[PDB]
Parts: sequence; structure tokens; C-alpha cells
Amino acid sequence: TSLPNYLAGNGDLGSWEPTQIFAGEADIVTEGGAAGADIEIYQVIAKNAAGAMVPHDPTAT
Amino acid sequence: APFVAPNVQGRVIKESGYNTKTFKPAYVKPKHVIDPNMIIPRQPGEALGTG
Repeated sequence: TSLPNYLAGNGDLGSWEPTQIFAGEADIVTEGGAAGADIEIYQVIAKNAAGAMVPHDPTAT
Repeated sequence: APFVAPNVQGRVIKESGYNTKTFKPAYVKPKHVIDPNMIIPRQPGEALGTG
């Protein structure tokens, strides 16, 4: 954090992309509920036996 | 006021109502009869002998 760079180099600052999520005109209905596992952004969620928001996974017993 | 992430819709809050009270008054009727037996004998501030 302390010393500066005297050398010569390249670098990127980043690369933006859009993230388009909607594709139609249905109503958009939400409610918040309590989770029960780790959940990312825009992950498909299910509900376990207690009502917690477990992320979606088929092939379960 | 509730905290809402700025994508989702929102929250709805309930309200309250009324109450009533009614009353009716009560009725009071005292009275006296007056005989000649109460008028005649001597009221105290009166001189002796002749009233």
C-alpha cells in the first residue's frame, strides 16, 4: 500500500457487460422469506421441510 | 418503516379501529310532608311565656 511503481507495464481497468433478466410482460410478484443455506444472486430457490429457502436441486430423497 | 431492497415490491401495514361508551342518568325524588304537628310547637329563638 506504501511504495509506488516506477516500472512500465500495461493493465486493464475492467470489462463491463449488461445483465438482462426480464424477457416479457407478466406481473412481478415478490415476498421476502427466511433462508436456510447460502444463496447467490439470481439463483433458483426451493423450500425445505421447515420453510427455509434452500437452493434448488433435483435428484433428492 | 420497513427496510426493502430496491428491486422487490414493498410491504403493507395494518391499521386500528374505534370504541364506544354510552351512559344513562339516574333519578332522585326526595320530599317532606308538613303536618300541623310540625308547625305549631316552638321554634327555638322565641321568648318564654307568650310565644
